[PDB]
Amino acid sequence: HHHHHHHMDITKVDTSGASEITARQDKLTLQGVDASHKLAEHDLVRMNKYKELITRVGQKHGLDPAIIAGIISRESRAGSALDHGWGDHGKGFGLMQVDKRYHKIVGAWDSEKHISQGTEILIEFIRRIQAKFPVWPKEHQLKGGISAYNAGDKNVRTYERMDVGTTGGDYSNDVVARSQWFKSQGY
Ligand SMILES: [Cl-]
Repeated sequence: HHHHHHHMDITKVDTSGASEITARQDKLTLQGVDASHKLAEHDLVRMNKYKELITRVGQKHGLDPAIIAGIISRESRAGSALDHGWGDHGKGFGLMQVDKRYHKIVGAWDSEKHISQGTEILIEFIRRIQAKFPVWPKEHQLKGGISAYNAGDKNVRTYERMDVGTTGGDYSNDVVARSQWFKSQGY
């Protein structure tokens, strides 16, 4: 079960950005990729507090820090959406919303240890999609892995419609677009 995500490049992944449902969280009139970019921008000042940690975690895991930032923006609005680190049902923990029912949580909610745990979980989902669909373009495997972070690898059943069944019907599309935006902010 070797890992092999070292060729993946977030800049090559196609995206249609946020759905209307997702855009409404900031009452945006923007749509799609534009909306994702604005959602990300709204989280930038908070994200920048964590940028040094996010960068270190990405480097330590061979993953683009911008992807980690995209996940954090989507999962927790860089902490703004959380109550002492917890999601609304006390199950999701931390900037990346690790599910305490699936994992033994580690670190404070805003810690490097936490960000490493969420990042490892994402990296494992990427590995699984590479295993499940070994002939796919790596861009599609990366996008599918991101979708699986929200919906599980079991939700990735076909090449088409990957974000069907994800929260908002747009999880990987939105995360990819936010990640690209953070990359252009120097993540
Ligand atoms: Cl929750």
